[PDB]
Amino acid sequence: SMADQLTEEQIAEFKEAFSLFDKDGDGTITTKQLGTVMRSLGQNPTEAELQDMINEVDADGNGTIDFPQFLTMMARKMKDTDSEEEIREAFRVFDKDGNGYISAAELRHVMTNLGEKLTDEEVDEMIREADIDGDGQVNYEEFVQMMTAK
Amino acid sequence: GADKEDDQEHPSEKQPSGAESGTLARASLALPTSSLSRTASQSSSHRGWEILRQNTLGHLNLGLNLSEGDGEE
Ligand SMILES: [Ca+2]
Ligand SMILES: [Ca+2]
Repeated sequence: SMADQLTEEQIAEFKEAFSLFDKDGDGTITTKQLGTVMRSLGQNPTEAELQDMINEVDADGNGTIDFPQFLTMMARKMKDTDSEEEIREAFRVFDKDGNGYISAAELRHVMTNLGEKLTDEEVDEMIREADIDGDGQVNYEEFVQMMTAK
Repeated sequence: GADKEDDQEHPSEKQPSGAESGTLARASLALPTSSLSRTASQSSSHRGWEILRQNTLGHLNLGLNLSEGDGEE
């Protein structure tokens, strides 16, 4: 299996189950629907297990699950690394929506707090400078690379 | 007497095609107006990513030039 790598083929594998109930495909389901999605994830685990999943995601208590919170739970099961935290938190400070990518606005928030003003041209070119694959956006492994290598 | 042929093709199309659900919208946007592309160099300093990680690490940084300029309350 390649689920641990969370390849595009695999992200689609569980997204399909999530979107089965979310007809609009917006990426939002309620915890009432998550129990039904849990049936699509496996062979009907005991209610305590089913409940444990809805309980952790509904930490907020709003009854509704946004898609990156669904991903946060799975990513943690696949990664299992406690020392990665020095870098992960740094990414989360600016990644408030949790979409896993860096936009120019996210860097603007951080640099402003220092009381310094990076030019908008520098912030926009930083994304292309960091990115090595031409997609116009930077993900977590690309962000780690920035400091751990030249 | 003189005469000329007459044609003028001008159709319009209303037959729908290419349908799909197409259901999407976005909650937030930035739309900066400060952004422009006058630079030819298009260079950017690694400081932009460095400053982010130094401040969340809590690494000590110090600057003097940031004092002169527009004030703040
Ligand atoms: Ca983001
Ligand atoms: Ca990229």
